[PDB]
Amino acid sequence: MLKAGVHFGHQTRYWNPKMKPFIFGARNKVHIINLEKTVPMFNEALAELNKIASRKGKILFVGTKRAASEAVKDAALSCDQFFVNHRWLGGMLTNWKTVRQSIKRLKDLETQSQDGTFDKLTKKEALMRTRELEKLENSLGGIKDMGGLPDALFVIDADHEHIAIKEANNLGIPVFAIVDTNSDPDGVDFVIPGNDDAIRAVTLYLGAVAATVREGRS
Amino acid sequence: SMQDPIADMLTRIRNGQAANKAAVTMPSSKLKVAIANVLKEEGFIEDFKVEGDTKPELELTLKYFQGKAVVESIQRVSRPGLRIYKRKDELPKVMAGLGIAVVSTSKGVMTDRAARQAGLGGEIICYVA
Amino acid sequence: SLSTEATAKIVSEFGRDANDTGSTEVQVALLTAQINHLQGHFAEHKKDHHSRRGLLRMVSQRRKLLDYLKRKDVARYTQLIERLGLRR
RNA sequence: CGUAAAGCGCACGCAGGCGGUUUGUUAAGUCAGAUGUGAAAUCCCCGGGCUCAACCUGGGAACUGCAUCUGAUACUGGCAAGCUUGAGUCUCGUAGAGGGGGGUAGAAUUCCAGGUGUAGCGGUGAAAUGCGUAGAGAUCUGGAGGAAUACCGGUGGCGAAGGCGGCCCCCUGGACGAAGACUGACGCUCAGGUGCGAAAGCGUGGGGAGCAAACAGGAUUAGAUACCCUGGUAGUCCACGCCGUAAACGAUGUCGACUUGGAGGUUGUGCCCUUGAGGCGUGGCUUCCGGAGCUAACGCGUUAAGUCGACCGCCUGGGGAGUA
Repeated sequence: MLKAGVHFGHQTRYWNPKMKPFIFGARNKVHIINLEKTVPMFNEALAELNKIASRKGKILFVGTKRAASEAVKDAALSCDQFFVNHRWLGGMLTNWKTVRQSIKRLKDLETQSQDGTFDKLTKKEALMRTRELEKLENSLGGIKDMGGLPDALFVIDADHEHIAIKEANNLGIPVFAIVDTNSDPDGVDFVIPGNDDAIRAVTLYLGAVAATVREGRS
Repeated sequence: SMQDPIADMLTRIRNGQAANKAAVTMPSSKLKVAIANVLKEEGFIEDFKVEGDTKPELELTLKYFQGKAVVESIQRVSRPGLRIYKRKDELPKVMAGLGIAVVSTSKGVMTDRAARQAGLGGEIICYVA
Repeated sequence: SLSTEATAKIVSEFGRDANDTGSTEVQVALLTAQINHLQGHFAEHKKDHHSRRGLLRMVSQRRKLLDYLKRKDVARYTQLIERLGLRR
């Protein structure tokens, strides 16, 4: 389509030979991503995400890149989506049993956050309180609505979120990930290509994965 | 120098299946075409083809049932430094029959099981598994 | 190094067909001429071990070529050594 | 067999081991069948007998071996004819401290003679031995002799290794490249054998400026046969002979093939816009990082310690001991 394939590859050195089945190579040694290999894995990926949304499972899309996470955290949340935006804490899925203590801490600090106990002792408890609330909200975000153990897991960049796909591989969660030339496609269950840094590409891919997943089956 | 082109053939096959090459191109010979016929009949490769009349070039199209390769192991048994000639009651079974042993017998080059059905011995070219 | 005109003369002398610079008689005659010239060189220049290694390489190449020609055709080998003057 | 024990310091090669590809053949190996034989006893498998078992015994099996007869080349080996794709040769060029001989040049050190000039120079953590009151050191002029070539100089280049650095000439070895031609397996490795082989050392004849084992003096120290200083002989230099060892190392033998990549260096070449030390390919040699894989790990990683093939060398606990 005209929406995909416009995004071009960057970082013309330190690419991957596993990626090399997906590069044109035109425009004087700049690694251009091939549209005809980008599109069918994308169509099958959205077919399987429709299958996951038919189960009413957790999607858990992650993006922590600079100048795109602010779009990730708000644009793709229609009604019930689950996001990670910034400061991706390592090992969240593997030891979510002891991250459950921190998320109960986030729930307790969100409860009565605007009245009562945090308003008493007006400033000296409260500056540390507000800093703790904002750092825990930044650390977790949509995990409070996610509630643990997602069915699928979506990744906006395999190289930046190589830890996330590693523990998703450990927990057996299917991975739907957009990769670049420098990133590794071996550990990804459903690999789709594209440009990770591009604001246009991340917005159109987020709109595409938000499309027809809002309803699932019914 | 090159002394065992058959070992070079199996070496190229093993390196291709390790490096996930789709096809292996190399110089050919009559023995190479016979071993390619045995491997194609037993299903360890997909296809083999000879190109050219001046320099005959052999292409083997390697196959993969999974992400892993089809051939689990490939080893040269009879060597130029040591040739192994075994009789009809002494030629072995690889993997208790799940693999094959390519053996050059008096009527042709075929599977060890085919040689045992034909009642012939010979030298084992290789073990395929 | 043996001169271009000298190599052309030896190729024309030892080639019964024109442009036979690769034949065993032509190679052995070229090596023999260079060996005689280097014997004249090394008599004045002893202790030139680095050039004598190339001399011994040429001697070994000439001996292996003569062994191959003796295995292939003994009449050509005898004719070549009786027109060159070696292997007594 | 990099680091635990283990790759000869390197190379050339005889015997030996192995050997690209196509077509004809007794078949030598090899394969298949049959025959003669492989004594009996003893292990093995079905039975009997001793009340059972050990023990005895019937038949078969086995003795994997060696000879004789019959078959095609599937492979190896021989003969015959081939092919070029391994190896090599020629044409034209390119880079390079590759080697041997000779000549020359410029800084600098030392010494001798001389001019100016005075009381210190040199050395060290401090001093002192030493040089200088017969004039040192310092500065300048002229002359003599020997050795090594600042800059260029580089994670550069060449050579099998050791190794090779000013410039010029003569003789000469090797490597690489576009293109074309030629011979047609002429190839790889190689125990013995032969050659090369740092520095130190040895013999003869020279040379000897610096440096410097030994030696002497002065320091240091509890002592100092040392580290330090002041001198200083062999030696370091040349010619011809020995010696044949090194942490001779990449602690990784040679040849051949295959296997993801990136960043440079050096050296050839094809195309593009002849307009530039600009762009796209193809070769060789190299430096660093790194994927799979391997490894005990460190790490190696297309120049492998990855996947194989050919051949050679070496190891079998430490010390004694690479000693008698």
